Amino acid sequence: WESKFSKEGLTFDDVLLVPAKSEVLPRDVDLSVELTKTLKLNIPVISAGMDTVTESAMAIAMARQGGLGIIHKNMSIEQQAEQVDKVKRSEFPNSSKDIHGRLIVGAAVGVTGDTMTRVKKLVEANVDVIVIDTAHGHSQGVLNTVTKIRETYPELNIIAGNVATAEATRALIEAGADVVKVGIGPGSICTTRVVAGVGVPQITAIYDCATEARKHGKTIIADGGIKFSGDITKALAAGGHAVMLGSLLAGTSESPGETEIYQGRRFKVYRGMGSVAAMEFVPEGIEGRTPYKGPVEETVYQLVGGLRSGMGYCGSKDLRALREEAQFIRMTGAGLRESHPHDVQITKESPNY
Amino acid sequence: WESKFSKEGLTFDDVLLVPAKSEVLPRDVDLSVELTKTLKLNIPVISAGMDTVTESAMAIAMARQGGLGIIHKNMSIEQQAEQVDKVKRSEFPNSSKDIHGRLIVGAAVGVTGDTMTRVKKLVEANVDVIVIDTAHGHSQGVLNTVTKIRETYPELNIIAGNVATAEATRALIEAGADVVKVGIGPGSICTTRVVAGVGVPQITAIYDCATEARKHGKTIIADGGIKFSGDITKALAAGGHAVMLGSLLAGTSESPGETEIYQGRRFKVYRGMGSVAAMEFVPEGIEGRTPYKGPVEETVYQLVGGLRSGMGYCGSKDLRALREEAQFIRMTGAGLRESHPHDVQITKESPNY
Amino acid sequence: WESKFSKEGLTFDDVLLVPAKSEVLPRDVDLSVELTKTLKLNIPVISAGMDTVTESAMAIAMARQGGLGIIHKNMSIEQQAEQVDKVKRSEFPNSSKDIHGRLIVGAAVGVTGDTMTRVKKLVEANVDVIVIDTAHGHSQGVLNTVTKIRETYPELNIIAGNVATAEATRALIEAGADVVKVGIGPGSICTTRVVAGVGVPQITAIYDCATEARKHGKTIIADGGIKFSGDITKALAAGGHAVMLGSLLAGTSESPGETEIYQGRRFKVYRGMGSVAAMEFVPEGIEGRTPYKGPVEETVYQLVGGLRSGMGYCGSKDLRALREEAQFIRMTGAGLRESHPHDVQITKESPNY
Amino acid sequence: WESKFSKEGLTFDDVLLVPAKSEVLPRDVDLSVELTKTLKLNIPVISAGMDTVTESAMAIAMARQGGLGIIHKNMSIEQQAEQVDKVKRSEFPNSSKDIHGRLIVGAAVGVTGDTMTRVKKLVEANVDVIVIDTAHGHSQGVLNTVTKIRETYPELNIIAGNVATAEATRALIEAGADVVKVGIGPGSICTTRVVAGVGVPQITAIYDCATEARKHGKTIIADGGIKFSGDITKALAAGGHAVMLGSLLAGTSESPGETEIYQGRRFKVYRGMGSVAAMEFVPEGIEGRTPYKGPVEETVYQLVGGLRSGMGYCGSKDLRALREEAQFIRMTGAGLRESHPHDVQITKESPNY
Repeated sequence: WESKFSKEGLTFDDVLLVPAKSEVLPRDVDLSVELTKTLKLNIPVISAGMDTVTESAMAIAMARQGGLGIIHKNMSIEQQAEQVDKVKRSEFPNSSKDIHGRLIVGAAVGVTGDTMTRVKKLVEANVDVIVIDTAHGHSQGVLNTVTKIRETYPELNIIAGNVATAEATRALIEAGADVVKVGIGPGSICTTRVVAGVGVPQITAIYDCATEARKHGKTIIADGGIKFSGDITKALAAGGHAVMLGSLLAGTSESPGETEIYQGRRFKVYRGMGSVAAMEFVPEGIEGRTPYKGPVEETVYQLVGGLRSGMGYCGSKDLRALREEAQFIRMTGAGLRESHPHDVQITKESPNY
Repeated sequence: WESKFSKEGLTFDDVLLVPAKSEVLPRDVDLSVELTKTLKLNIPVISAGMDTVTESAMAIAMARQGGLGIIHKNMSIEQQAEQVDKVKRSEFPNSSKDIHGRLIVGAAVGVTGDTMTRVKKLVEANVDVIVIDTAHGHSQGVLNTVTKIRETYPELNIIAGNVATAEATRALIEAGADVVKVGIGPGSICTTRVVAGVGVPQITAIYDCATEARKHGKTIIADGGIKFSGDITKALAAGGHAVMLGSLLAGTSESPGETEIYQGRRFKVYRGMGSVAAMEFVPEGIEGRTPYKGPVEETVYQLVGGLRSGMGYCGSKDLRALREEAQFIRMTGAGLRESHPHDVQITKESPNY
Repeated sequence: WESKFSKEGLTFDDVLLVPAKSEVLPRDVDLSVELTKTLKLNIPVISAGMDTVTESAMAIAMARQGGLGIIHKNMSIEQQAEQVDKVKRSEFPNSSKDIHGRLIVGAAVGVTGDTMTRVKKLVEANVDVIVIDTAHGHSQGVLNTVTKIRETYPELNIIAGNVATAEATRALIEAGADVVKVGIGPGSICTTRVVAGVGVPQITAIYDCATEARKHGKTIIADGGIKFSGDITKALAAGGHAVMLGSLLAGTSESPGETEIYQGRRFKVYRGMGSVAAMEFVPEGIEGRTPYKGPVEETVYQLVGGLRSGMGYCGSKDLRALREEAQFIRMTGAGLRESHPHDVQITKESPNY
Repeated sequence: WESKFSKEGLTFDDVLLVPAKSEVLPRDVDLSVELTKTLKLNIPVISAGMDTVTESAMAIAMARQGGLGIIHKNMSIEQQAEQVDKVKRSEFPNSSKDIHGRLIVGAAVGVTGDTMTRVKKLVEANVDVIVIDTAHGHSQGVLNTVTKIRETYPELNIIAGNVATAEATRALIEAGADVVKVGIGPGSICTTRVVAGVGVPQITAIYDCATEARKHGKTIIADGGIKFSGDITKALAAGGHAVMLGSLLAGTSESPGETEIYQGRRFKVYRGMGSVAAMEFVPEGIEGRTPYKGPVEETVYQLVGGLRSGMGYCGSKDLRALREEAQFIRMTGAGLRESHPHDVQITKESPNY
């Protein structure tokens, strides 16, 4: 009862990274990360397991750039296994590949009667990682599913989430998860925080969960709330090993969403998997759209470029240095307004702003 | 003189609930609450004693859903007794009923020369609870009226308010109140905070008053400031036993307000009982309108659904667990902006957002 | 060097007054205040010494209501003496009058070669109080003028300002001031804070200066930043004995400003005495207008009504109880947004909001 | 890992300067500053080394007013040497001049293969100061260039930057810099903070770097984020010896930018040297424009006037008193809203607001 209000949470717009001594240019920093010893990325960027972000074209484009795509689960078992199989069979100097030289891929599952059959067919399609993808990962049903998957497939890479506390992170890892996916409500189209009243500001969520994961030698995926390339530097410096992106990739050519025309501008639909449209209720997502942006490679190049620039300012030669050594400073809303362009009429913006 | 500035107050938008381990699904949590041992709700939701929110149709619809309606006092004694009598005589598996199987109902009274005659006629109409409904419950006139009612009717359920401090809560309970109604200025159409300069941010008000009420074994109604279903989770986790709603129910079919057409959209009027229109001055309310929303059952279903979702995230199997165990985290305005949808063009919203 | 950033300042919108036990109704509270033993108000409200707020009509209307008008100094010595003489000769149960039954009045002077001649003619016109009215009261020139006036006129009431610190308050009182006028930059049309970079948030300014003034048995006028009736409750609870108003009275019939028509609405001009227009530079005011509001009595009645309501909520039977006993609570921007009307379409406002 | 979030940063809009006892009128304060013993300004204002702010006309106008212009480096070595030579040969009672009675001037260089040849030609053109002008001054490449310049030219004035920490300030001074230029991301058209995630709110940056520079007997230039004359008082009171301005001077006659017409108003272009347009990428600037403002002397006169007014309020007889003695108070967003004009319709603004 007395402790009810002591905790304080920060998100991306509350903080800046403090520059430090640099000896490594942005172009020479190392962006590789091992989520597990058999799940290695050359850039710390994952496309979300959402029906408006990732099917095989997005998963192929992401692995060719050294990242990872998660095939969404809003499709039949047989359809999802075929999508994984198309990525595995695809035929890019930064490409992330398995021991057989095939592009890496992941696939989402839920906690339903079907889960173990879905996992079996995805493993037979040589998926590199399963994502146990739920609204509330800190739940007995989720812990039971992690355990049953880990028992059936002792070497299978498992990402489980979503969570936002040290205690939940601990519980998923004790059940057998390799990677904990962090974020409760920060998503661009998510309304969890408003309709349920629940969540943790994302920089605090990442930091608290990464602090726990490090005790177990496991890794974090920072899922949600990222709006700019600098938010990637921030998410990783807070402890994340890799980021997961939805809205920043939903407008790209390889995303599966419907196109919409409005005021002569092309958009693609972007919607929550908690929206009335995706689950088909008391919804925890809404439906929106984001401008058409062209090939995902051009968006990734700008996002990775901002990350490399941030690492050069922090003097981080690699992502371990960024996670372990980078320092934040807290800012007010006046700090935030100074950090964006201000007091000038803007005519032309940039790919990255 | 020195203590003048130390206290700090929080409201709904300052805080989020921290998720915890869940073993009970949203659909299986228990939403029942005893405001007194003879005043039991199956959902913790009360319609306000306002002439734009509650007469008998609203009171009937609320009790059929397991909640409670307070008949407003802007009508004759004989009119208010007839309204109570229509609810009692009304003829819904979650319905909240008295020992004779009749829907529960409440009725508001003020502190005037008439009060004891109004109370007598409402008791003869078998009202389940009286609400002593005043702007400043921490006043000698209010304490004297609580005492005279409690002396005349030793078993009558009494709600008294409004207050926002432990000391006021203590005083109303010492006079004989069963339930303390909390809120000074958070109402959608209230201007108390601006025209008088007075109030307490509502989450702090609820917490401080619930901390005192628990010492006396009494209950709190969180009255005002609720805009979304998640604010209900927050109000109850702060210590409230039940919420009281005005603006969220004023647009519903069963509300008594006038309809208004504007830009081809139907609204209903919503006004303070401190507005120049309702009292008929130096007013402490203004007049407004809110969109027509259809049957109150559909609004209650979405509000209760968000509460159940929040309880599943908090791992609360019932409202006692939510009040006693749920933890908050404080957020900045940047936290709040992350918690709402952001950085996407919204086309379609949801019943609950 | 190390102390440069420790101090924190609050203004009106940072705080609310905490309700307390009331035994005295708003209508029965006492609003009288002695600024000095020979300068007594029946309501704690002073019209500003500005060429868009106070000449004799405003000074007469204010004293008839129990307040005070300060005749501005943007006119000849002989003109200002005649204005004082018209108020003194004017011929209202709350009227504030001198020992000869004549309405009280004040008049502004600056620190120039002319000051002592201006003061002589105002005293010969039986002015009740001189206001030494400067941008920076904590200046050697101002202290020398206070001393020369106090030496020449041992019984003359002297208001001196403006200041915002305990040290400045101490210095003006040591020179011979009876009343210290507090406010550096909070004025509606003031730009001191932006063009000079200087100021103190007004609730902190009032509190710090009142804390010092009490040590000397002297009084404070809270000058500037008041937008609503509740800000008057706040200013006095922070330590002010009386408030000084500019923009809230500039639209009233008795103000001297020019009228302007815009979008079929009548306005009156309101401008700083630090604006290029009033001084005739590097200006510290701009020029604006405020809607025509009718007779000053109707505005004062609403402002005083909000003050009385706040005092009833605080349980303050008189202004000494409000200054000495009332407690504040700090709120965020979310607190402020809850305190105003919110989440309803407003059709009709009130005289006081 | 544990220290990641403790630091807090402030910028201009977070703070106000506390008025103090004044004996020196604004018109009589001393505005001179020695950046080095051979680099003396009569006003503490420097025009930025940007291709939309400073070539020879701006450098001449700034030195005639007692300030300094930095010739930008987006031009050939031979072009930049000619610009310096035009200022040196130019033929104003506050003019800042070298020992030979010639207007002072500076010139920017980068860290490239060409740098030492550029510096040689600028020194042969009798430049008064070199600015080693980089995005991240806390970098080995920058430290090596400072050392090579200082070794080749033992008496040459060197400004080096940009930085935002004590450690970076220390490193540049140990390499041989005389003056450290402070600012990482506060620029009107800068996007460093958003695309890289990095920076320090500018008042904190100035204070931390000035605290270190004082230990070495060196000076700070506060570069970026200044929007109003009062922000100059603030920057210098935080520890800066002089300010550097870009957007506030880009609209003036002497700036080199292109003119643009929009809605019958004349503008000049203002763009980052990190924008795609200026470097010719992953850009850290965007492109904008600012209204045409007339001769730079009229803008400087208003900026210097606001500084003098702030110094009179602080009781600072000279800039050393302002840097060493002036105190700040922290304000909320409500403080900031009170500090600007508010609650009045503005018709006419002022040159300085």
